[PDB]
Amino acid sequence: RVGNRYRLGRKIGSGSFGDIYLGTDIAAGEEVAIKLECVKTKHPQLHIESKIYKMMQGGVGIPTIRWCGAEGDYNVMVMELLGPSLEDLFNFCSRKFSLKTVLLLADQMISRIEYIHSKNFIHRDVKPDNFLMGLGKKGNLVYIIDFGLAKKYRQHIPYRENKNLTGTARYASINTHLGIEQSRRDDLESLGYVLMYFNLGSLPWQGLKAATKRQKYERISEKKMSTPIEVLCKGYPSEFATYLNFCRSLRFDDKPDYSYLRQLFRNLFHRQGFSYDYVFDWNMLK
Ligand SMILES: Nc1nc2ccc(Cl)cc2c2nc(-c3ccco3)nn12
Repeated sequence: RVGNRYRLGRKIGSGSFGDIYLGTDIAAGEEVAIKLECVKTKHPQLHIESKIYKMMQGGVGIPTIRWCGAEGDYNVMVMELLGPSLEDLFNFCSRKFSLKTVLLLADQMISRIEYIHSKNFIHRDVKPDNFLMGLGKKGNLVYIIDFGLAKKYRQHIPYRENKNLTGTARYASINTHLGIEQSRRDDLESLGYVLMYFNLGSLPWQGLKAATKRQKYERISEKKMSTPIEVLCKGYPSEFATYLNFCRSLRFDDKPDYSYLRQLFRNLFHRQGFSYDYVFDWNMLK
């Protein structure tokens, strides 16, 4: 049905482009994820994205690419199957994660972004939907997915005001709202909003009354730029505000101090007396 040995299953959703299906590797007896893209699409991207995954073969928490080709009306990318997204798991946990789960996630999510940056790419759409847990023996590993909006950042790319937002407004950095070209800092500031999102259940710039699309964006930018970090993070450990302030202070072409940021949450993890056993909130559902 696909690539001689793959059976296409049911659609499970969409990425930044193309649609994702469940499938079966018939020869290996393993479930897989299959991404489809119309061959006649005006802006073909799937083969571009597969090159990025291929170049990240072997990275921790990077999905493995099993096959990439064309079939009928589609370009096809077959991937090892991953588990639920962090948004799915957040909902399954009643939109509340324990501090321990947030810190376990933060440690891995910072490392995933650092790895992407070490390969000269910026992700540009850091959000809960793009982090998936592994399945089975890899169920303790947070994976990052979807490089459809990713961009090579290096010789660093020049300072620019590449207007218009490509990623999601909810987690976009303030500099993105100002129309500045995204760089490494912006992936990390976005992660900072995702972590407070997990702590709060929502962000203060969600659900703002707006009539049209452009107005909706204005309201989000204005609320985000008028909400002090200390107000956003009030009631939660100071490390989250320290993290966001550090990212907001980074210069366009600065290499972030990833280790410092991981050690921030690590020291908190230790002061709480938590055990680093990968027992996340959802693992405790009976
Ligand atoms: N289970 C699953 N494994 C994957 C493995 C590799 C890659 Cl690269 C993507 C996915 C993937 N994407 C989605 C999805 C659901 C709704 C929208 O996208 N699920 N999914």
